[PDB]
Amino acid sequence: MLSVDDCFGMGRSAYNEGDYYHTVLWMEQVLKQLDAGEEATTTKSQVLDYLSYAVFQLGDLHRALELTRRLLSLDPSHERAGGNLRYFEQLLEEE
Amino acid sequence: PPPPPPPPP
Repeated sequence: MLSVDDCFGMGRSAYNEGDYYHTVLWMEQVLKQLDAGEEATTTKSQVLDYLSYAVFQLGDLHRALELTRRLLSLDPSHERAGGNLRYFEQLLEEE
Repeated sequence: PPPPPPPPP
């Protein structure tokens, strides 16, 4: 009985406290519901923005990259996606 | 360039 937008608010709250582990769980739930077709004012792009960053803070560069690429595909002029993609691709070369 | 700032509050 939490709406899509309620779950996004929960994940944003957790993110603002630096709780990236629970940010991921909340944002994955939001994204699941959006990808299933449910209505909301929150956009897929907004979710992928927080999700990719929290995943990165947890240390998963490959998943942060994949999420950032999806974010950019849906939001080419996004404030952060393009710059994060460049940075993440750099970190990939340290492998 | 450095990475963008983190997502806002």
